[PDB]
Amino acid sequence: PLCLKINKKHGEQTRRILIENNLLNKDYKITSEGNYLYLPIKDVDEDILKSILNIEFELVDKELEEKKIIKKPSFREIISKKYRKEIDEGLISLSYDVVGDLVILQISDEVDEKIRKEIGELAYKLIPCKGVFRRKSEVKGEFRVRELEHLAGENRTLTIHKENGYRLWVDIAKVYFSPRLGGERARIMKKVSLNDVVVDMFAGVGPFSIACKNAKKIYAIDINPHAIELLKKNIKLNKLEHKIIPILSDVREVDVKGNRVIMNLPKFAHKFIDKALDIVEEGGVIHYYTIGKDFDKAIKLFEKKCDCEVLEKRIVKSYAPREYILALDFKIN
RNA sequence: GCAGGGGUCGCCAAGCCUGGCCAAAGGCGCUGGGCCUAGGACCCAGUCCCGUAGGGGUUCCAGGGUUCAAAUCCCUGCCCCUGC
Ligand SMILES: C[S@@+](CC[C@H](N)C(=O)[O-])C[C@H]1O[C@@H](n2cnc3c(N)ncnc32)[C@H](O)[C@@H]1O
Ligand SMILES: [Mg+2]
Ligand SMILES: [Mg+2]
Ligand SMILES: [Mg+2]
Ligand SMILES: [Mg+2]
Ligand SMILES: [Mg+2]
Repeated sequence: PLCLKINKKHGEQTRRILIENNLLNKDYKITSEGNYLYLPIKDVDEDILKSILNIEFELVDKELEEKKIIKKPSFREIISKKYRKEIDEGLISLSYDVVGDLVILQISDEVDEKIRKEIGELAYKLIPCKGVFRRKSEVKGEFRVRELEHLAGENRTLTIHKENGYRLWVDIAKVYFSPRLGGERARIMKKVSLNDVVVDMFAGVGPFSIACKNAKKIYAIDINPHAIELLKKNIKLNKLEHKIIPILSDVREVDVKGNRVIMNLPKFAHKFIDKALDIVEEGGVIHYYTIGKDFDKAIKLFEKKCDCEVLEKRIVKSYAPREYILALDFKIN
């Protein structure tokens, strides 16, 4: 539409200025005819333009040059405006998880299924994925899985996830995985000492183990057959066939010792402090996870257990208003 | 290497065809602040570097080069996973 014909010699320098005074119309693209450039501009006058532009220019009334070029908004952008109220009532969430090429939203079932489908639709439209789900139930069961409800894109739950350089087969509907724990996996990764024997008591599809590939031997344990199938595919996928030993079993009845022991089962980890201390060697170290309103009982209930030494204590994430997931590493003597 | 793919601001991942509101979307992580509950959460803000800002300085694996203008186009040094 309202263009500003200028010589290309001053294109960039002109665009810059026009952008600072916020005049460059952002709906159309800068076309070009010869030694000139047409720069879509918002309605202003010749003199105020002459003031901010140290050069010659015509306000040619060129043709639209096409039609508006919309800036694809962000899922968050649109969803924020359209539903601030229930986002504020806790029915729709702006945060979401993405595992491989699958996204998992959070929408309360109090919200209508038609809306949930439309929102799952925006997500598919506006977010780089192949499929969209939402959390159907909470994390429950001994396998620690959750119900999902497909909403858009492919109805698939198998995908490959990347974090810290490695890749992982994950079926978000048959096992427990949190893309959110990648940083946690990263710390511990810079601790494995190539001659360490690691015990992953609740290995899942194996992300913690794989993050400990430096060590000598790794023992990935898990009672969930579905988890073990994947764990195995990931060992091969990561060419770690001879460092990680998958073990379909209840950790309780497994005889292994190790200097590095991981207990990622924050809900019922306390029910296993014993079996760990067992597996862990004299000088060994046990990475323990749990929940609580604070670190108290976490350390209090480990004291009356052994010659421990709180190597490092931190907060992973709020579990609910107040309750937190904590990670303590213990030095055994 | 004859259907040929890839390295983007901690980890992921948009953009690249078609150069121009790109310091570069989102998610996660990290920081601060709310939230007695969506329970392995959720809301607000920040997150390349300097500033209170306006703005400035440096980035898209590393050079060179084309362009008024390059993460986007062109020969090219190192590295990596699918391959009538
Ligand atoms: C929290 S998940 C591991 C998640 C993984 N660290 C992640 O976030 O990517 C817990 C795993 O522990 C397993 N598990 C629970 N109890 C177990 C037991 N008694 N013996 C062996 N495995 C068990 C479950 O089957 C489940 O796969
Ligand atoms: Mg509430
Ligand atoms: Mg807080
Ligand atoms: Mg544009
Ligand atoms: Mg640029
Ligand atoms: Mg600042």
